[PDB]
Amino acid sequence: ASSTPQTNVDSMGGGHSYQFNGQDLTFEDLRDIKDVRDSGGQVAQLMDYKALLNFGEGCEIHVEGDDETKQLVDGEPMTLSEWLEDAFPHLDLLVLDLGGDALWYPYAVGEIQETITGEFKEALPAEPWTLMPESDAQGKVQAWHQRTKTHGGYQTQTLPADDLWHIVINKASARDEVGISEVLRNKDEIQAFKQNEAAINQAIELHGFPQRHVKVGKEDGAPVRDNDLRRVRTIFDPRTTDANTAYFTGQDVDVETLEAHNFDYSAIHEMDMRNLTTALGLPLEAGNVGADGLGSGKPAELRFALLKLAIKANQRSFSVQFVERVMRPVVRDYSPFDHEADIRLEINDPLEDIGEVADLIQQVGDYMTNEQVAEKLDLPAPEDDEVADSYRSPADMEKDEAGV
Amino acid sequence: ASSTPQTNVDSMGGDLTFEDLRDIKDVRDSGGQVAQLMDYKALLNFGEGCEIHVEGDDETKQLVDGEPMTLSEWLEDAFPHLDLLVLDLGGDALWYPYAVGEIQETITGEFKEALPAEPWTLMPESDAQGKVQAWHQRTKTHGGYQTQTLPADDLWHIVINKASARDEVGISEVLRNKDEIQAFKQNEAAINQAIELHGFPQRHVKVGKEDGAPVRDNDLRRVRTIFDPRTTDANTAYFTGQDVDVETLEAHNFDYSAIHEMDMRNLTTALGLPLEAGNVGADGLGSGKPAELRFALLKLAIKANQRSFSVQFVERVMRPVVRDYSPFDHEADIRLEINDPLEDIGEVADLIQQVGDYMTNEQVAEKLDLPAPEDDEVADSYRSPADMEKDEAGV
Amino acid sequence: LAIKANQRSFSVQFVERVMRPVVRDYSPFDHEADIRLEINDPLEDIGEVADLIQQVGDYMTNEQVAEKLDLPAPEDDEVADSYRSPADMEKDEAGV
Amino acid sequence: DLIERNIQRVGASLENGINRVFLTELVDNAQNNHDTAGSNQGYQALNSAVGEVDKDDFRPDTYVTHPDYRTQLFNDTNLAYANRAGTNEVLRNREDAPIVGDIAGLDMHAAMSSATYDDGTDIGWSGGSETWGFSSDGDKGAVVYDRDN
Amino acid sequence: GEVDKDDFRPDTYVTHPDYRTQLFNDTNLAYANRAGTNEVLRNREDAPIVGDIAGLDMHAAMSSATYDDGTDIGWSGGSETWGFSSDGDKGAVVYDRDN
Ligand SMILES: [Mg+2]
Ligand SMILES: [Mg+2]
Ligand SMILES: [Mg+2]
Ligand SMILES: [Mg+2]
Ligand SMILES: [Mg+2]
Ligand SMILES: [Mg+2]
Repeated sequence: ASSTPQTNVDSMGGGHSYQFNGQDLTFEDLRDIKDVRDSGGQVAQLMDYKALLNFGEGCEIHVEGDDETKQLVDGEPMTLSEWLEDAFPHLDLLVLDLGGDALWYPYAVGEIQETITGEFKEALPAEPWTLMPESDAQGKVQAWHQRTKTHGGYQTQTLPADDLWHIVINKASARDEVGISEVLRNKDEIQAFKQNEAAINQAIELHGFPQRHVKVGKEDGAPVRDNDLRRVRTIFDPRTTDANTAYFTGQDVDVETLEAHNFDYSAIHEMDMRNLTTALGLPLEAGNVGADGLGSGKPAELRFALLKLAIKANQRSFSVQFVERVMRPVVRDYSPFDHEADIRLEINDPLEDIGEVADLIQQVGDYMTNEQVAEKLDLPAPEDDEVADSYRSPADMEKDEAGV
Repeated sequence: ASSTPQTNVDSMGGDLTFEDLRDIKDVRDSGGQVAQLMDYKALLNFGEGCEIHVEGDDETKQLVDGEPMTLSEWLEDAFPHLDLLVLDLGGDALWYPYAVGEIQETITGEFKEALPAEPWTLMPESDAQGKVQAWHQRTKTHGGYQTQTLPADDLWHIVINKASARDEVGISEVLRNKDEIQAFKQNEAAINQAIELHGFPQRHVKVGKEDGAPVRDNDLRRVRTIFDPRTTDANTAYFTGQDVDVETLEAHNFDYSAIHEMDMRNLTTALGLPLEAGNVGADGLGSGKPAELRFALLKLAIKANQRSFSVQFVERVMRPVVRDYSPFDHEADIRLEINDPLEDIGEVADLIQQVGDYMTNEQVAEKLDLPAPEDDEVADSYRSPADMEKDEAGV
Repeated sequence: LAIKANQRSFSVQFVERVMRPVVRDYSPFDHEADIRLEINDPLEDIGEVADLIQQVGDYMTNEQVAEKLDLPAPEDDEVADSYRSPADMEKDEAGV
Repeated sequence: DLIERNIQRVGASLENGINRVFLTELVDNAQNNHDTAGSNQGYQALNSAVGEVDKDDFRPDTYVTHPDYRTQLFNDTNLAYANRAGTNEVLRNREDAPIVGDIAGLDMHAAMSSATYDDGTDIGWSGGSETWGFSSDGDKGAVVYDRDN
Repeated sequence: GEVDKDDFRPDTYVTHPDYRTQLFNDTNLAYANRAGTNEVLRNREDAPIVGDIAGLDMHAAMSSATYDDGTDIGWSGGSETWGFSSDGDKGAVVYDRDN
């Protein structure tokens, strides 16, 4: 074969921030994403729920055969997992922030940061709406261009690709290093939602309530002028009328009503929320909206499976990039361990029922090691390797040993 | 018999254009309802991940680099992130007629990865036998396009959807269902416009007496200013002479819910998904044998696609990689399995309780999705490892 | 019933018109052998089969059970051909 | 492949069209002007043009240039003499010299063709108000400008 | 510049002995500070600047006798005068080597 790509890509000749929509990803597009994110209301809450589903349940670090890695780091032993757990103490928060940003924006992006003594401090995120990648003719990122608001104007700078890192959840193709923002992708659906919300709110103000219409004068009789109506306005004034006000009139005053003109805004709300949730790939239920038949049985089983698959796909996509582009460099450059080790960062499933796991452990524990049970049950494995590796429960081994 | 086919193949490559390929790209990237359904299709078929097996894998044990590996262990190092690759290629092969890509090497000439290419940029060129001989690529570039031809000898490609068992070029589901996709989008657009016009009441103030003095545009500007809805508070009241009528254009009812449900029933069925995938329910179908049928039909369709993908990935990607960059036998019985997306572990647990007495511990571990036991005798035996441990301790 | 009828119609012809000629012309084996190709039931419920095995397993050889349960039969002919479960024979062997 | 050839021609022809629409707006509707009056036409003109834009409190960063202007600029002793320029890059590599894209505070040179400006001679096109060139009294031979405006 | 005005990019030049002689007397090449090296002053045709000047990648020094003046038997003669001595002589060609 060959050591370099020989199929081309759709890049704009290189230099540009070329993206899915056959054009250039501008800082204006980036701040439009920031405006959808920061402006609150229902669209903001839904994409926050999306982030919480994908990344809110926290994380776990595994290394294959890590017991073999035992090494003195500072006159005392660690394994690579133990070193990584000290390197990234608050990884649950970092995963939630980066994973959120990589769903909102085309990428999450950041730096590696060091202590003054030059050992590793942290992986430090950077504000994704401020940073824009530059692709070459084969699509790979060569530089990061940044602009930022400062004291009434903007600073601007270029940084090399060589010492930032970035993560892309959503891609145009498996070769796309720039990625695609779901906020830009669904911009029209987001605007359609916001406009129909505004239209309903305005329609409720105009039509949702009855309004009093007083008509004055006999039909084909004497005309009434504005200055005459101004006095009648005082009598039937809605500001100062009360619940049990009665009226006395001659025959030539009619108290009519503009009825509340019935329209099914609830159905329009449901349809808007249905359009928005499906466009953002959330289930309908995330929008505080429900539907018949879909709440139970195999219809429910399917949509919950579809949601869980979508979550697992995002989680694996993130995990691989974070290990390959953040953790392995940090191991290589600041650790006494081998960076080629089989590291996995795994992100927890948000929709596990531990009751169902406990039912499984009840039914088939006879076929699982105590370590495997502890892993499923989300507990530390037993401290003694023979009991961890054995199949029958540690309580059964204790009661039998006590029987000796 | 013969060593070349003697029946003909109803075609020559000298079916579809780069514009058809870019139409698929435009349907894919534009998002909304259609894109989400075809993404759900990709997630069901390929989202649950994969596993590599080799029959007789234990016998393959060989020193690769100062350490033993089996062929399965080597393959799992050759393809570390195969779950992601399977979802990417499997997704592309549902959208486009094919997924397509390169084999790549390190600078040292050892295997790096199978690299997918952008499938809308590439079309196959085929012989009179119907086999692909070259690939023609067109890509956007500064001031126009780049164009090139590549020999079929160092690319690979995978086809899920076929005209026939002989079809090496495949069918796009999007291009096949182009009519239903456009019918869906037209009706969705029609509803959206009709809701704005007819979903909301509108105020119609009529001024002047019938058969009375006429009222003119300059006069209506003064009236408009009084009744302007932009200025109007919810509990505004009106006072008028007899010759002003505050009429309403009512919200004229139409069943846009039933039209959405019809559109979704057409589209989901055309894309082979059950209606439930489109967030739409139906009467009676959510229970009993009616449910069991449609879920069996979905699972069968998934198995067919998975089995079709598995074979071509092993035959066109893995075996060449083993042959060219590995010390193992490329004719070994490699299998790639892709997991069942809808498997209920609780039902498997019930089965293991009911008939575990007839299953080897390795068959139980395999069904339960766990590593087989460390001791071959406990793996091969039928009664539980826990039951063998308590006996070993007791005796 | 429609499925079973189509499956048998296909199976018989595929064995007779494809597999037997291939065995006859390219294989060292007897092409007159009782080859069968079975196609699986798409609507089979393994939970119903599990109930059946619990209810009447006492009348089925371990191979008949393994066949119904869609597993490889035991790699030991005495346990395969016997009626009581392989786990029950293993615990009795361990009872020696 | 003649369809490949023709897709290339059609793309090139449309791009040349964008190029003409751009250059004709750029040359005709610039509000400032440095008149060299046939003298000091190299770096000093380029600096003086930056000076005109600076006097209106904008900051230019780009220049677009006619082939005759380029020819004059690379004869300028301030660029041609390695001594005066600080490198021999202009003497050696002409327009490909890194100095040519980094002069008078400008950070891009957009070298343009002679034929691009709309002289009104091509059918369908109706000419701009200026003459693109650097040959004769009143020719506009370069534009110094802010890329973002 | 004359080639650039027809929208081609030249990369090579072919030169007469008189044109070479005159070119190496050019103050911009002769003075080491003006050239950025003393290579021309020291090494004449062999100086790397001579092959890397005015955007050209290559110098191809030609002989006086090589051009067909029509004086040799069997050769009919070209239209120009190859020289750099007198009004109208062609003393160099600057061109694209691939064209
Ligand atoms: Mg009157
Ligand atoms: Mg009248
Ligand atoms: Mg001015
Ligand atoms: Mg050079
Ligand atoms: Mg010319
Ligand atoms: Mg010398």
